[PDB]
Amino acid sequence: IFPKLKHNSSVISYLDVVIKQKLKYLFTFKYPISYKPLKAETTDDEELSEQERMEINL
Amino acid sequence: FKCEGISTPLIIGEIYMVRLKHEPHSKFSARSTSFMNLRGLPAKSKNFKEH
Repeated sequence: IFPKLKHNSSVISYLDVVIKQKLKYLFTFKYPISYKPLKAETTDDEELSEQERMEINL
Repeated sequence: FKCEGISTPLIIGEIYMVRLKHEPHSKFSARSTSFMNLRGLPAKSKNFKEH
């Protein structure tokens, strides 16, 4: 950011605008691999479990 | 009524009977050597559910 500066001009407003824009850009994005962590423990805990299911997958 | 080979008076009536869901083949289970869990201990396998 610092290389793109102009004399007879302010700095703080430029920095605030670019920081806010980059923050919004980071917030709104499309990530390649979606994540979904399995829960700590299945509620039933008898004869079926999501962890048990992902184990029988492998 | 006097039955045969009983020597005790007896009465026979008619009653209503309804079957129930519980069956012996719905809970019977046996295991020799099935698939093992990832760690190494034996574990439940989902094969009976898919016949």
